[PDB]
Amino acid sequence: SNTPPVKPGGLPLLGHILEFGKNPHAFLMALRHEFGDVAEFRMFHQRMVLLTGSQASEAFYRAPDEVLDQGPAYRIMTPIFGRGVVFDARIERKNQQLQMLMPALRDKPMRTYSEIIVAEVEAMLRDWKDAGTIDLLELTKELTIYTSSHCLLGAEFRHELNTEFAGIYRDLEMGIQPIAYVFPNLPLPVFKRRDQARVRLQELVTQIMERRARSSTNVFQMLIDASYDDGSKLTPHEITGMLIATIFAGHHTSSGTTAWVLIELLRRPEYLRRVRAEIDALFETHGRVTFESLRQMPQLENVIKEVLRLHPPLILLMRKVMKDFEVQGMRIEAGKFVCAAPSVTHRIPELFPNPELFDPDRYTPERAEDKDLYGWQAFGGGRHKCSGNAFAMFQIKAIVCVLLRNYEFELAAAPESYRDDYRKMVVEPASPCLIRYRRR
Ligand code: HEM
Ligand SMILES: CCCCCCCCCCCCCCCC[N+](C)(C)C
Repeated sequence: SNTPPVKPGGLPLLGHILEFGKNPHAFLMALRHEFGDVAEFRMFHQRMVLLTGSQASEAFYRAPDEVLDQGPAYRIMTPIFGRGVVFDARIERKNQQLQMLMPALRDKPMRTYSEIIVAEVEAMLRDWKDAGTIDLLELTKELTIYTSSHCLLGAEFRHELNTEFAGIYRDLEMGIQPIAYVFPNLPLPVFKRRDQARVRLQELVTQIMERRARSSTNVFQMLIDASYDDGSKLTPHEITGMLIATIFAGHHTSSGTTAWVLIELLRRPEYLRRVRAEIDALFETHGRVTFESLRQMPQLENVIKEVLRLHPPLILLMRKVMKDFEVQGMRIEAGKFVCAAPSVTHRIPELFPNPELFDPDRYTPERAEDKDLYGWQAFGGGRHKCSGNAFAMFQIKAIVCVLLRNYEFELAAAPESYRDDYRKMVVEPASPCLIRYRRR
């Protein structure tokens, strides 16, 4: 039929990758502005169709796995995750493993997660000096990696094996290099150290499984106790892969959004006063942080929601088109890729009036702009929506509570200097991001 519009200029081998790399958010904004809800560009030799707006986002998220494949986008992560683990397995096994992941990340385990998250933040606060200058993102990355490793992997990783796991994690993360998009299977020393790190982490998982069989609430144990539709149990390879995938999934996303919550609150003393009022009221009615965060935090909840609207950490959601797909009268042929851009759809004026303004009261029950499910798309949507939704929200909300209760903060640079680095694989606050603290 009528194919989607194609961005007119490009390089032969690279397509639009240079313009994309300069500012990805700007590139996607510009494609929408010039071509519309369904617009095609090229990265290297591959053709991507950006789907923006509620309609096209519904098309994207609502499409079945037999139509839109999640596999190829994760090809770089396969040496870390493992051969037959999530996204490199066939659709059935992939989805069964992901469903195994789902329960451990919501509902009942959250209350046990809460105590340790609060305890970790308190512990870090105790050994700081009374006042100083820190990097906010550095702090949030350390806090979120510690708390999520403890909650999801187990106490063994935060305590006895902490040093070796820190090493293995930095080696694995250093193994996630973009060059692999261009030249896959290129031999690199960082890749050698990544592979060795994965071997060692699988050894550690095997050991801990054996010891736990001799003798806790965590994703590690939920995967030990989980089974397929067949009575077959998960191998140590599969368990180590799925665990490291969850750890990687939540680290930079949650850290960046916590950082942005703090930055925006310090930028806007109105909302900082509202949120601190909520914190001080909850600390009186419900002594201590506790699970009081989970529930009666509406103001901080909406602050986090608007933070995710204006700074969504995942800016491009890519899937290959397996069967001819049609959006808005336009045919997307198999072999093309489709993409969802939360940063672009969140800034559509029809969906969000005055899009560049930061007002968390967009999400009040009276206005309900997060109602579409295919407009506000920070956690994705559909079958493959975020399974770490509640855990991430709670981690952010709890970390902000303990920090804001125990310390008072001042922005160490210009309020307008704090910006997004869209050139990062998971978008985070900009490199300097410095703050000052003094204890209350
Ligand atoms: C505010 C922080 C977070 C954001 C913005 C976020 C966002 C997203 C998005 C947009 C997707 C869909 C990707 C796609 O469509 O293919 C996704 C998937 C996923 N997220 Fe998150 N996430 C966050 C935190 C977390 C955390 C903390 C965890 C684990 C503790 C987690 C676990 C997952 C998993 C397992 C999936 C896979 C869904 C599937 O493919 O079936 N996420 N996330
Ligand atoms: C269930 C699995 C969901 C997806 C998990 C993996 C998400 C992507 C992890 C990206 C890691 C970002 C940090 C690596 C950045 C690369 N550099 C180290 C070279 C900067």
